[PDB]
Amino acid sequence: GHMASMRIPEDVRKDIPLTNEVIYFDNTATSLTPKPVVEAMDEYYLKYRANVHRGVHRLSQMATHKYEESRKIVADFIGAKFEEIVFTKNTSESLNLVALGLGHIFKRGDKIVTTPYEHHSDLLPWQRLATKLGLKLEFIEGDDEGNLDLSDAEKKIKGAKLVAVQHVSNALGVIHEVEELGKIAKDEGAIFVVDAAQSAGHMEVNVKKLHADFLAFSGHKGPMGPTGIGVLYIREEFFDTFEPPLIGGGTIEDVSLDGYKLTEPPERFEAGTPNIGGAIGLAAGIRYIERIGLGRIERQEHKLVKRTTEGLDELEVPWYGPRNLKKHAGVVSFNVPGLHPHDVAAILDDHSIMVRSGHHCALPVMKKLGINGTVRASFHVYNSLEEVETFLGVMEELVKGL
Amino acid sequence: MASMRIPEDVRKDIPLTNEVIYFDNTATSLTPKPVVEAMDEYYLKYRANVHRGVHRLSQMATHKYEESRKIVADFIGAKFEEIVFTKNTSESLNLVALGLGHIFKRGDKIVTTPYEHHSDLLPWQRLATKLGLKLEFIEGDDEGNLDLSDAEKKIKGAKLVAVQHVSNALGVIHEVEELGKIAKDEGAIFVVDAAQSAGHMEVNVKKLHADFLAFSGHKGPMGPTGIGVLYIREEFFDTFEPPLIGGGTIEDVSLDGYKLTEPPERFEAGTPNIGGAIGLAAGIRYIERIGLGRIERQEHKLVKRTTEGLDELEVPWYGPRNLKKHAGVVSFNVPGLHPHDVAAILDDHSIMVRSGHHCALPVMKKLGINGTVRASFHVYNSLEEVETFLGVMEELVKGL
Repeated sequence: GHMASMRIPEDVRKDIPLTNEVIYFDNTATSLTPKPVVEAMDEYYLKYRANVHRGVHRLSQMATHKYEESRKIVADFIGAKFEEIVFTKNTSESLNLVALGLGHIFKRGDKIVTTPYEHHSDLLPWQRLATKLGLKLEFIEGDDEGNLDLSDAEKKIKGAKLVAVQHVSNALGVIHEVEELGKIAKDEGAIFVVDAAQSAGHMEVNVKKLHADFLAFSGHKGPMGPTGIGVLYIREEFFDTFEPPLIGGGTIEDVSLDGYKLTEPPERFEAGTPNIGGAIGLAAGIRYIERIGLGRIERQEHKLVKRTTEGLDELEVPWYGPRNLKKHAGVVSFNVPGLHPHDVAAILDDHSIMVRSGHHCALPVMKKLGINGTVRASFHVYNSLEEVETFLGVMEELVKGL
Repeated sequence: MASMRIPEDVRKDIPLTNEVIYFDNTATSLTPKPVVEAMDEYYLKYRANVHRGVHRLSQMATHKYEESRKIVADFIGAKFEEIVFTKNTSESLNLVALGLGHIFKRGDKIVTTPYEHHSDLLPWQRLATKLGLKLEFIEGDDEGNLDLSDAEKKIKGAKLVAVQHVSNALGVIHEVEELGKIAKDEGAIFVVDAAQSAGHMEVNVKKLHADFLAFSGHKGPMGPTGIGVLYIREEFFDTFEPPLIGGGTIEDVSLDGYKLTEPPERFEAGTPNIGGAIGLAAGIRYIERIGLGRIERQEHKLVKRTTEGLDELEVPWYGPRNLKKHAGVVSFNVPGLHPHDVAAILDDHSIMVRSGHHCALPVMKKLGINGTVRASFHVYNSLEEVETFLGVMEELVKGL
C-alpha cells in the first residue's frame, strides 16, 4: 500500500473500461470500478470460497484470513484500530445503526445537533429519535454555499448530547471544517458522528484528526470498491455504551433457550455471514487508492472543479457550493436557467456524458436554496481535463440552443 | 430447465470442485462461474447507482436491479413489492423483530422451536426481555421432530410464531405448511427462517403461509455474499415500521420531518447491494435451469448413501432417520474423537466439513453434546465424493 509512479489520469483509466465508452461524471452516486478490484473479488469467489468464523477447513481458513486482512486494511486507511471497524451494507445502515445503538442514552429534552445540508441518511435517523424520545434537533446556521457559521456551531454544540455532520456535502460539494467541529464537540462533551460517505477515497479521512466517535463511509463511492459494503467506525471508548442493533449468529459467546452471551468487538456488532466478497473488494479498492495517493486524487479533482466552474461562469450557467475552491470537493452542482435538471441531464446523456439530476437525497438543501433540484457533475481521479472540455463544449451548444 | 448432466455439468462451472470435496454447503455454497460473470458484467459494463437516473448506465443498472427483484419474487411466489434486500438472513430476522416491536404488549406471547439458529433466536429473546413477553418453545425430540400437538397448544394465543424451515445443525425439515396453518388459524404472525431451504427445495410463501420470510443468497441459491432477502406480505406494509431509513426511502423531507415512499423502497435505506442482487438473480436463474426437483433428488441420494455408509461404520449421526424429512445435511460424531479433530483429518484429505456448535448451542445442549462434524451438500456434489469420504472415515474408524 505505497504510492507508485503513475500518470494521472491515464494510468487509472487503463483499468476501467467504461472510461473508454462514456464520460462518467456521476462519482458521487457511485464510482466506476477498476479491474483489479473485480479480480480480487473473483479470486474469492472462484478460488477460496467459504464462510469465515475460523472453520476448521482450509478454505474457511483462507477466507477468514482475507476477511481479517480486509478489516485491518480499512482500519489503517482511517487511522483506527482493527476492533473499531464494523462492516455494514452502506453508509445508510452505518448511520441508522449509530442512532439505534445509542438511542438508550438520550433523555427527554436532550439535544442533537446537525447541519442543514445533510443527506437524508444522516437526517432521518436523528429526526425519528427526536420525535420518539422528545429530543431537540437543532441545525447549525449556514449560508447558501454550504458554509457553516462556526460561531453558531459553538453555541449550538454547547450542551449537545450528540453532534452529527457530513464531512462533504453530496449536493453542494462543500467540505466542512470537520476537524474544528469535532474539537468543539469534544471540548463540549458531545458524541461526534461523521458522515464520510463523500469524503472517503477523495481526501484524507482520519478518525483521530476528525475527533470522531463514530464514522461512516460507503465502499462503492470514493474507495472504488463494490456495492453492498459500508463501514461503521466505533471508537473503543463506546464499546460499553453502544448496544448492537443486529444480533445473532457470529455475535455471541454463549446461548441457551433462556438467553445468550455477546462476544467482543468487532464481531459483537456483525450479525450473520458478512459480505466477505465485498470486504475483500473494498480492501482491494483501498489498496488501489493508496497506490494512487489521496494527495494526487485531491489535486486532480481540484483541477477538474476549477476548469468546470470557470467554464460555467464563461457560459453564465449558475453553479452551487463554495466559491473558495479550497473548500469545494469534486462535486459541481448547477442549473441551466429555463430548463429542468432532468432535461439537461438527458441532453448530456445523448452526448455520452453521465451526470445526475434532482434533489440528490438532500431536499433540505434544495428547499434552503429555493430550487427544485440541480444537475450534478462529480469527479474521481480517473476523470480528465479533456472530458471537462467536451462537457463544456456540450453545455455551450445546449446554452446557445436556448 | 435445460438438458444437462447432474452433477457433471454443474461441476464444470465450479473450478473448486477440481480441488476439494466441498461438504460445507450449509455454511455457504460454492459459486458457479456464470454468477461471477453476471456480477462482473455489472461492475465493468453498466456500473452505476439505481433509482432511475437519467443516464444510460443508471437506466441499465436500475433495469437489472428491478429484474433481479422480480426474479427473487418469482423464486418464492411473492410479488415484486414484497421483496426487500438485506445483507443476509440474520439482518432480515433482526429487521422483523425491530419493525414489529411496536405491536406487542406486555404479556403477549412469541413461539419458536428449540432448534433455531442464533439469528432466529436472539432477536426474539431481546424483544421478549425489552417488552416483557413470553417466549415459548415447541417441544420436540433429539432428532429435530416437533410435537405437533404441543405446537397446537403453544401457538394458541400467540401473537407471533417464528420457525426455521430446515435445521442447519440437524438437517430436519419441519412441517412448516402445517405450522403456518395453525398460526394463521390462531391469528398469529408467521415468520419463516428459510436460510437453509432456499435453493435446495421449494420455498413458496403462499404454501408456507408466511407473513415474513428470510433467506440468504450465499447459501443454496448459489449467489454472492452480502445479499439477503426479507419477504414482507403486503398485508403488513403499513404495520411494519422500517428499522433503517434514509436515502431512497422517502417521498419528501424537510428539516422538520419526513414522509416515506412506498414499498419496497420504503424499506431499503441507502444504495442497495446492486452487484449482489444481480448475482443472486443469476444464481436463482442457474438453479432454475437445473431445476429444484433435480437438486432435491441429487441431495437425497447423497444423504442416503452417507447415512447408510456411517451406519456401516457404526458412526452415530443426528437428525431424522426418516429421510423424507432429512435435508442435505448430515451431522455426526466419531466416538472418542472431538469434532474439530475429525474435521482436520478430513481437511487433510481435501474434504471440507464444519465442526462445532453450528450457531445452534441450544441443539447441542438439548442433545447433551459439545458439537458435531457436519457434511452438507449441494447438487454439484457426487456419489463418488461420498464414497471417497466414506473411505477416509473407514480408515479413521479403523484406527481403532
